Amino acid sequence: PIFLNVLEAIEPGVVCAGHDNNQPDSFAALLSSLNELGERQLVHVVKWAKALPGFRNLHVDDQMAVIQYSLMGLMVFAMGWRSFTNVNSAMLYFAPDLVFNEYRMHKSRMYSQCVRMRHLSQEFGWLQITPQEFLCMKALLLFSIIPVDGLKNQKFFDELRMNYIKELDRIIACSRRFYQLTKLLDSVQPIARELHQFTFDLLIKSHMVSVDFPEMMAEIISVQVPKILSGKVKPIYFHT
Amino acid sequence: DSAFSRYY
Ligand SMILES: C[C@](O)(CS(=O)(=O)c1ccc(F)cc1)C(=O)Nc1ccc(C#N)c(C(F)(F)F)c1
Repeated sequence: PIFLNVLEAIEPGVVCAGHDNNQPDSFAALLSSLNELGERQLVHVVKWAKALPGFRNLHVDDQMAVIQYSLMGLMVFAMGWRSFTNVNSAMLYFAPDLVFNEYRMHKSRMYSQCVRMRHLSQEFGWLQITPQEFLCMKALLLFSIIPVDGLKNQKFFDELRMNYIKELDRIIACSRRFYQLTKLLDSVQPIARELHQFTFDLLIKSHMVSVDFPEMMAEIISVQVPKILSGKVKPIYFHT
Repeated sequence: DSAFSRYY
């Protein structure tokens, strides 16, 4: 059970946005809390990562990129979880102090990606998604986005990824289920893409609509996010 | 160099 012993142990506890649920919902109110939460969650995604099984294999640059590349898609996924486990997919549980409704979904001008994300959370329930299945699916996602130029140490990565999936074969132990899980893992990317698009654009227009970006998130959005959007850095899909 | 590589 070791591999799960790990993931359970290292699983970061849910973090808050510090958002003001007394103040009215507005676009700028909402989107200065999701950039702060993103940075907060990222800080938990770094810790989490470093302690993963065999992740200190990799060239420190590949360690770093892969996180910046897979950061959005992960966050969604544990929101996929958090929304499902806490609110039964009626609402989005980005955090305890920033659970999203339809009004917020619209005020945030993120409505589409947001339906998509509830649908995900719905598919968490539809499909009997267990927590161990959740941890190794979430673990997997870290290794779900590469330069098609490949990595500096691409061989370690190829093999590392092979094992995290082997771990996901065993959590099921049959092939019927895999297809769906995979299929789901695959349903993360289009979203993380759409968001990445919105984020990007939002950064670009940030000075004009009164929305606050953390000195660090702007880097990732301006330097690493765009490699994804230009097609230099692709998702690894299971299907099609 | 970069802020994300610094923190790491
Ligand atoms: C709008 C944004 O703040 C952008 S960001 O957090 O700075 C960000 C910057 C770079 C990335 F690669 C991913 C996200 C964002 O997506 N925030 C955010 C915060 C928390 C959660 C959660 N949970 C999510 C989402 F993934 F669930 F949408 C999104």
